[PDB]
Amino acid sequence: GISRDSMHKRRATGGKKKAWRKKRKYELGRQPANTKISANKTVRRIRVRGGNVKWRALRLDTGNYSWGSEAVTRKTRILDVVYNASNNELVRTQTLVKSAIVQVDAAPFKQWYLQHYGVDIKKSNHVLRKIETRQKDRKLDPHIEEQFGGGRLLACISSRPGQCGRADGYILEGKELEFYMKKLQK
Amino acid sequence: VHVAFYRNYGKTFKKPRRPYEKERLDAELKLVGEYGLRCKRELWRVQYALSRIRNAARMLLTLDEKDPRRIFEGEALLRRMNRYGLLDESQNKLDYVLSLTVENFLERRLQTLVFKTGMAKSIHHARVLIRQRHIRVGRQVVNVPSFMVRLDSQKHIDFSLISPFGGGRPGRVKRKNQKAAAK
Amino acid sequence: ARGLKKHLKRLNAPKHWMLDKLGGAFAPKPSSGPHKSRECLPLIIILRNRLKYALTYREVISILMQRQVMVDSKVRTDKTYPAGFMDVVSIPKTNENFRLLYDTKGRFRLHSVRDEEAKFKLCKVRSVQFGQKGIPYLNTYDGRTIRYPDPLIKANDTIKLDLESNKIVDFIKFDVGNVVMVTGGRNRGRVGVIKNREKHKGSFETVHIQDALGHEFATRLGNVFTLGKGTKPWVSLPKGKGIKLSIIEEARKRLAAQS
RNA sequence: UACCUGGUUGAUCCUGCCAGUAGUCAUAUGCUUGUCUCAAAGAUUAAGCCAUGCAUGUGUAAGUAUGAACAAAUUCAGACUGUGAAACUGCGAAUGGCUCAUUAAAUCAGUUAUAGUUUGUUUGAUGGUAUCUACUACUCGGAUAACCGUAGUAAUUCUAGAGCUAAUACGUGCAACAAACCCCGACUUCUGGAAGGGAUGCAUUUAUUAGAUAUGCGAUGAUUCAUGAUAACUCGACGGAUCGCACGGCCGCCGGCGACGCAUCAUUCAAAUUUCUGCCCUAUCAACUUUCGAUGGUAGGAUAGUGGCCUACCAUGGUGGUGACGGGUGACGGAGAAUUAGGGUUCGAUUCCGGAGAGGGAGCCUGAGAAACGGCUACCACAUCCAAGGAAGGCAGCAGGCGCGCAAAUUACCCAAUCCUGACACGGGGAGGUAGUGACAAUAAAUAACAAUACCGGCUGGUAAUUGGAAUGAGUACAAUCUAAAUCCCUUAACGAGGAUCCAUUGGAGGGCAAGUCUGGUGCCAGCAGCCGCGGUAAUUCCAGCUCCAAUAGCGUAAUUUAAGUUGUUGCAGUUAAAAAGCUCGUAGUUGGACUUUGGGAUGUCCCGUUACUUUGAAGAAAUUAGAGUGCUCAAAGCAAGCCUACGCUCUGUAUACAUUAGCAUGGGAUAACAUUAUAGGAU
RNA sequence: UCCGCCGGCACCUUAUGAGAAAUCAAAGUUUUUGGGUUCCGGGGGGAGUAUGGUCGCAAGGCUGAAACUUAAAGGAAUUGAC
RNA sequence: CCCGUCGCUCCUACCGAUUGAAUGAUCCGGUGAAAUGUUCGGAUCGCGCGAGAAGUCCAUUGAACCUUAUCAUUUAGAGGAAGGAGAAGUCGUAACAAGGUUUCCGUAGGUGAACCUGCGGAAGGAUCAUUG
RNA sequence: UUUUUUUUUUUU
RNA sequence: UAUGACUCUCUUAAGGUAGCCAAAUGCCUCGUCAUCUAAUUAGUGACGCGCAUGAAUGGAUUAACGAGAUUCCCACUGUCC
Ligand SMILES: [K+]
Ligand SMILES: [K+]
Ligand SMILES: [K+]
Ligand SMILES: [K+]
Ligand SMILES: [K+]
Ligand SMILES: [K+]
Ligand SMILES: [K+]
Ligand SMILES: [K+]
Ligand SMILES: [K+]
Ligand SMILES: [K+]
Ligand SMILES: [K+]
Ligand SMILES: [K+]
Ligand SMILES: [K+]
Ligand SMILES: [K+]
Ligand SMILES: [K+]
Ligand SMILES: [K+]
Ligand SMILES: [K+]
Ligand SMILES: [K+]
Ligand SMILES: [K+]
Ligand SMILES: [K+]
Ligand SMILES: [K+]
Ligand SMILES: [K+]
Ligand SMILES: [K+]
Ligand SMILES: [Mg+2]
Ligand SMILES: [Mg+2]
Ligand SMILES: [Mg+2]
Ligand SMILES: [Mg+2]
Ligand SMILES: [Mg+2]
Ligand SMILES: [Mg+2]
Ligand SMILES: [Mg+2]
Ligand SMILES: [Mg+2]
Ligand SMILES: [Mg+2]
Ligand SMILES: [Mg+2]
Ligand SMILES: [Mg+2]
Ligand SMILES: [Mg+2]
Ligand SMILES: [Mg+2]
Ligand SMILES: [Mg+2]
Ligand SMILES: [Mg+2]
Ligand SMILES: [Mg+2]
Ligand SMILES: [Mg+2]
Ligand SMILES: [Mg+2]
Ligand SMILES: [Mg+2]
Ligand SMILES: [Mg+2]
Ligand SMILES: [Mg+2]
Ligand SMILES: [Mg+2]
Ligand SMILES: [Mg+2]
Ligand SMILES: [Mg+2]
Ligand SMILES: [Mg+2]
Ligand SMILES: [Mg+2]
Ligand SMILES: [Mg+2]
Ligand SMILES: [Mg+2]
Ligand SMILES: [Mg+2]
Ligand SMILES: [Mg+2]
Ligand SMILES: [Mg+2]
Ligand SMILES: [Mg+2]
Ligand SMILES: [Mg+2]
Ligand SMILES: [Mg+2]
Ligand SMILES: [Mg+2]
Ligand SMILES: [Mg+2]
Repeated sequence: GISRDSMHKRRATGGKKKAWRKKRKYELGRQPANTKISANKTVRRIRVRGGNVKWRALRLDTGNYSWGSEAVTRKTRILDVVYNASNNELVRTQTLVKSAIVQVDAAPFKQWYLQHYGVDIKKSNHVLRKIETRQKDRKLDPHIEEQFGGGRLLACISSRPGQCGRADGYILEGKELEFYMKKLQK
Repeated sequence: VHVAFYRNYGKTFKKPRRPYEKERLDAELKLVGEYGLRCKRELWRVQYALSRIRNAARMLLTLDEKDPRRIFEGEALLRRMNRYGLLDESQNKLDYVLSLTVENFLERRLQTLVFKTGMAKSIHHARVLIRQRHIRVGRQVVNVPSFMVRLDSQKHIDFSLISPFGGGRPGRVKRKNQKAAAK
Repeated sequence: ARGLKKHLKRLNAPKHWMLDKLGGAFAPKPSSGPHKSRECLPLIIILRNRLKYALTYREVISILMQRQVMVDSKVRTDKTYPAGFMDVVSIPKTNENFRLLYDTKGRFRLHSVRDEEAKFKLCKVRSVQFGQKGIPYLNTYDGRTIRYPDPLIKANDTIKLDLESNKIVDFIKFDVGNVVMVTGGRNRGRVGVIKNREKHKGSFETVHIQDALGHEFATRLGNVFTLGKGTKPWVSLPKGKGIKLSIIEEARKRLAAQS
């Protein structure tokens, strides 16, 4: 099968290497997951060296995404893939790979913002006092505000769907968000 | 793997470099006849042993006197020679080892000692006795003429207790003759 | 090979076991345990070759299966159980207690010990680190793991372990002026007092040890075992007190005994 | 352990080789072969092909018994508690054994790293939130083997239905009960605290945060490392519905010693990859690698993990006369073997270590571990059976057979020793051992000894198929001993020697080189002769007889070392013996002048940039080699063993040395190598 | 014409040197073996041949084997014979 | 003492039509079993769901075969032409003396054969010598 | 300075 | 054995040298051998007392060229079955 050995390669001098042994099971490789976005979630179980377990995501719909500035992690939906540095065809195919740029639903983060800061982007006296105290340091990125206006947030996938079976990530912020917005505005 | 393969063995003699030296042949024949040896192989084996000992002594003498290796090995070699009677007490230096001849080793053979102490009328008679089991060193019967007798064991040489010359139970020839004469 | 090897050739067996060249085609392969294969003395060797209680492999197995041999106060029924340095081997039926200690020639010796000296042992600490939940612990070179150790204890130190309670009762810090015993290399089995330590960044540390007779020898840090605080070992040493005698004086002593 | 001799000439001195002499744990062959102890043995040509048999199975009190299996008990009651075949379940079969085909910085040796990963098992520690409104936990559910009965097929541990019944098999499920932390939070005497709710075991994934150290806070040379906290996430093979012994204290509740099982860390047994240096011949191989990965970068996929290992984009890099690339090897590498002044030369298939393979490739399941082949799948080459429809293959495992060749053994016995393995003190082991064949090789060692008589030479010696009695093992055999059982050895009743027929052989007799100008035959014939030469009718040389010489149970004959200072670095030659390019230039390479701190006073001590190299230390498998000790009867060997018979002792011994280059650490600063100097942009 | 120095083509004598000698004042300072450096020989033939490569218009040049065969070939010098 | 052509026997290699042949490894393109992943598919089995065989789609590893070419090791071949060895072959006399034309090197041409001749060169010459 | 070719194998 | 390096001779001055060949040149002849084919009076290579080859009545070779004569192979096809 797929092999990770260096026997088939050329020497650094450019010379050819002559085979002296067959392929070994301990240097094998396996086919890519090619995870995609679909409502029909599908994760396969792989038995790997030592009896350990790997998860191959063939199709994923939701992911655990983190807002770093507010330090809030929520499970949201992955809407689509917008940018992929490695290969452009992956954006067309909606492939889910690590470091890919995707759009995620902003509903959970909007709900958390409303519940925490009491702002939309009965109540008891202690609750309004807490919200007022939190309001002093309420600073929000205007770009993130515009993104919330549309209900979708740009995020980077920081996990490996083909290894862990989960498309988790973090919402773009600051200079990284500006860089990716500039690259996408074309 | 065969465990027997790990047992080691070695040669004990070498052939002469020049097969047909007349003087060498004469000297070897003289020694062989004097000491009742069956062939030149025994003399060559004794020469090989003497050469090994002399080479060891020479190698030790090359070293510095205060060398611990020289001291240890020279003491061991001198003790071995004193035990086997090659060197006397006065000969307490490694230099006297180099002055050892094949005759010195041949004189320590059980055959030569048996002939010398008077248990045999001749060297050949002694050889026949030892190979016929009429001689014992201590309480052990020895039938190897090449047996090297140590100084301590030299005085214990005696006729075998189960032999006609050392005890009773005469030989089969004597018993047959007695039976024949009984009639 | 496609996996772990289960056989050990007699020639490949470690030299300090002192196995006959023609004894057989195999030697007892040490089992997994507290001590490494090359630095252990199997119970089969102890019972058959050394103590001669068992005349064969089968007799060794029969003796061990009766639960008559205890290692570190625990009954062991494994013939190839690796018993190494500082280990205590106790046979209650014969009322016999031994400690495994390297002799001046670098070979394991079953040094007879008293009932009071058989209730503890010495271990060398490898490292101290935090486990799960932040619980501190240290591991010794004999495969032991102790939780909540004394904060002063650190790597390369020695700990006195009471076996009955399985607890640390004292410890010796690795420092100059402590009597130590060499557990590896050509100087294995020698006993002396540390003179100095040379530390090289990203390289093995060197330790200089002076023998009771003034002889000096250097070794690596991993080959040094501390036996006590100052110059008095915490345990009784075997015959010779870890003093290596030159071949010349050994021969002199042998001749004197002969005469 | 520093060695030469014959051969060119009428004769001489040389160069130079041929021949001889000795060695091989070196193969084969010829002849001969009485005893004891050791011991290689289808590698060389064919990693060529294989009939037949065996080489991997496995049971403890402690997973599962209703055999319609045996045995003892029960006269009345009994779920079972004695053996247990069979079968399910679990484990193992990835070890061992065989071989050297492929492979030339590759394997491999020494020396590094994983802060770049996996690791059944053993050893030491560590396991706290599941149902939350269903609601068995005094214990959940559905099958299946063995068993039985309907069979199909020529046929296979080929195969379909039907009837039962178990689990430490499968699938579920309460999972003894808490505290603490965080978030939301009605309500509220409101900078507060507050009911209630959510989250909260361990594991995975992603983020935030702490993890200091010129009144608490771990480790390394070095890590946002170990570890803690928070927010969430996962449709989590985790968090015991298991088994054996016993039988007890409170008032049904508690209670011991174990077996097996799941999860985390550490440890052990290991693997994988990896740093530096190191390999034979060849230039009649000088450029090679880069479409289609070559060198590197960015981002991903895959992997147990690093890495062009692979994908997309980007850049043009990477190696090379300090020999790349290509080719040859009758090339697996090393530990080592042969020979030894020193330096060296040759060999290394083979029992130890590492690698690779199971007719040639490729793919893969199971499993902790395999790209496994006494596992499977496909192609290719061979190839067995068939009822012609199908079905089964892998001896470079132990024997054995064909073939091949100069060239290599029994289709035996056993787990008694060493050790391995399984559920396991017990089974199994063609691993391993015993025995058979065995002049590979090695050790010891018979074939005669002594007197009388007769001859000889000076009481002293030699000869005699003359005489005389003594001794003994080769053989033979009770017996014992040995042995897993046998056999052999050792011991030993009764036999066993005069031409002691119990009969020693292999090569030679001109020189090298020890030994006949003997006798007969042949007559440049036949033949001998390693070389020089013998034989032409008086042959020390051929064919024979006698005699003699060398070795001796061995000797002769047909790659490699020495001799060889005839491969020369130590250490050869080049005028005429073979030899210096017709001449000059010249890059790589090699080499390269002198010069920089000496001395006294005293007493190791006080006074006026990078390397080579050398000293010392650590570490550097065994076996082999050297070597200490030791009466296996001696010896090659072996690691034994010794006193005295003490119901024991010697803590019995089972040392020590050697080990190129390369790597690490340390003292020295002579001799050398590279870099630098002054446009001061210099030091302070 | 005479006396000197440096460089050069050579010559004569001599051995305390070397060499198998012939001879050599460099063919010396070499078993008392080592100043630096290039080329090149390994008994005599086959053979400077075959093959490959390369240069040349050609003639041929450069590089350059093996199979096989053989006990001598060869150098200096001595005596005789011619 | 000695050279070569020519004559006979034997041995070893060399050249060679045959767009020669065989084997092994790489190169170009093509076909391509089996397995794995993916899509579809749903015989059938349990409680509208869960599991799921045959089969099918596209990809990955990729045996095996065909085409092209290059290396490496072997090997057949009508015939041609070299070298060597072998007691008493033929024709001359080329080399050894000034060998009877001194010998030899390079080059070119020509003769049965050794060899002859032309140009330049060497003494290894048969001259170390004419201040005559 | 006209011309002058040849001498079977081994051995002494 | 065969031939004839060598010597001498006749017609008629010489006596086919270097080369080449069953040739667009050979009767015998569809010559002999090898190769190509299942099979070849064809083709190619080789041999040569060659009826009757041969040197500017020019001999031998030759890249490139040819609506020139010949043989074979691949592709192609109603030439043919
Ligand atoms: K062998
Ligand atoms: K089973
Ligand atoms: K297994
Ligand atoms: K290595
Ligand atoms: K700290
Ligand atoms: K190597
Ligand atoms: K990787
Ligand atoms: K990369
Ligand atoms: K290899
Ligand atoms: K397993
Ligand atoms: K076999
Ligand atoms: K056994
Ligand atoms: K001779
Ligand atoms: K006659
Ligand atoms: K005669
Ligand atoms: K002779
Ligand atoms: K001439
Ligand atoms: K001449
Ligand atoms: K002529
Ligand atoms: K003759
Ligand atoms: K005419
Ligand atoms: K012309
Ligand atoms: K035309
Ligand atoms: Mg193995
Ligand atoms: Mg020598
Ligand atoms: Mg002569
Ligand atoms: Mg081979
Ligand atoms: Mg390397
Ligand atoms: Mg583990
Ligand atoms: Mg961390
Ligand atoms: Mg990467
Ligand atoms: Mg090979
Ligand atoms: Mg080998
Ligand atoms: Mg073998
Ligand atoms: Mg091996
Ligand atoms: Mg394999
Ligand atoms: Mg085979
Ligand atoms: Mg196969
Ligand atoms: Mg396989
Ligand atoms: Mg196998
Ligand atoms: Mg097999
Ligand atoms: Mg043989
Ligand atoms: Mg022998
Ligand atoms: Mg006899
Ligand atoms: Mg003689
Ligand atoms: Mg005669
Ligand atoms: Mg004769
Ligand atoms: Mg020479
Ligand atoms: Mg000459
Ligand atoms: Mg010459
Ligand atoms: Mg010249
Ligand atoms: Mg040149
Ligand atoms: Mg030559
Ligand atoms: Mg002439
Ligand atoms: Mg002339
Ligand atoms: Mg003339
Ligand atoms: Mg004539
Ligand atoms: Mg003609
Ligand atoms: Mg023409």
